[PDB]
This record gives sequence, structure tokens and C-alpha cells, in this order.
Amino acid sequence: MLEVQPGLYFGGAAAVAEPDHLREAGITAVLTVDSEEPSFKAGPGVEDLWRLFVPALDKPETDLLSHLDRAVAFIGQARAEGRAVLVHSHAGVSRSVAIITAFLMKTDQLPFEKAYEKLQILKPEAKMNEGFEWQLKLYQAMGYEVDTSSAIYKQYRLQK
Repeated sequence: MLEVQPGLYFGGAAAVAEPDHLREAGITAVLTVDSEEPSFKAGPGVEDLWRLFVPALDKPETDLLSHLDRAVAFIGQARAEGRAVLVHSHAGVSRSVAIITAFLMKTDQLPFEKAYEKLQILKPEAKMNEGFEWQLKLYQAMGYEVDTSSAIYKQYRLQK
């Protein structure tokens, strides 16, 4: 695991491996970006845990742009309701980061590279593939928002 802001963390397998390790941090909401949606062990607090699953792989033609709005609102509402959010994936380097960045970006209208920086800082390991990169870049343009009934969107999706 690893923090990004007060009540913002991100990582991989060993992060959401054992949920008990979570109650340590004070996390009661978990956003997941992985090949398959996860299972958690019976444990205490696991049932009052928020969960949002973004279906994605680390491949460059994985549609993340269509989840950026929802993933950001989740982390947003999560915080507005109290809890520590954990954005994770098999290795919290691309998928995870990708969205972490996206949040940082929208929240304070930040230029892709500006927000992606603070992440490069915190984690040098940060290697977000090019697809998520231009998808995020594209987000800047759209106004850090995604108008599904927009020609840019409809085309983007058309291809992908």
C-alpha cells in the first residue's frame, strides 16, 4: 500500500491481500481495477466496505476513459462520507496509478503531466501505459469530464 493524500492510498496484491491489514489504515472503501473482480475474507468490517470495480487490464486498448468519471466520484463521495479509499490492482503501477492520476487531475483541474508528476515523485516505479496516458490526456481536453453523448466520445468508443 501507499498514501497519496489524506485518505487516499494505492497498491497491488499484497495491499488488499489480507483485509485485516486494512483496518490498520482506517480504510472502509475500496476501488478495484483488475482483470477479475475480487473476493475478501469473512472478517470484521468487510461488509460495511464500499466497493467499486473498474474492469481493466494493463493493455493499452483497455477502455478506462469510460470509468474515469465514475471512479473519481466514488473516491470523492467516499471521502465526503468519511472513509479512507484504496485504489488498487495486481501491481498498483499502471491501472491503479492511471486512475489515481485521473482523480488528482479533475479535483483541482490539473494538467495530466502536472498531476502525474506528484505520482512519479511518491513512486518512481510509476509506469502507466500509453493508452491510459492519452486517454487521460484526452480527459484534460473534454474538461476533466466525459460527455457520453459527445462526438469525441462516440468516436473514441467507436474505434475502441
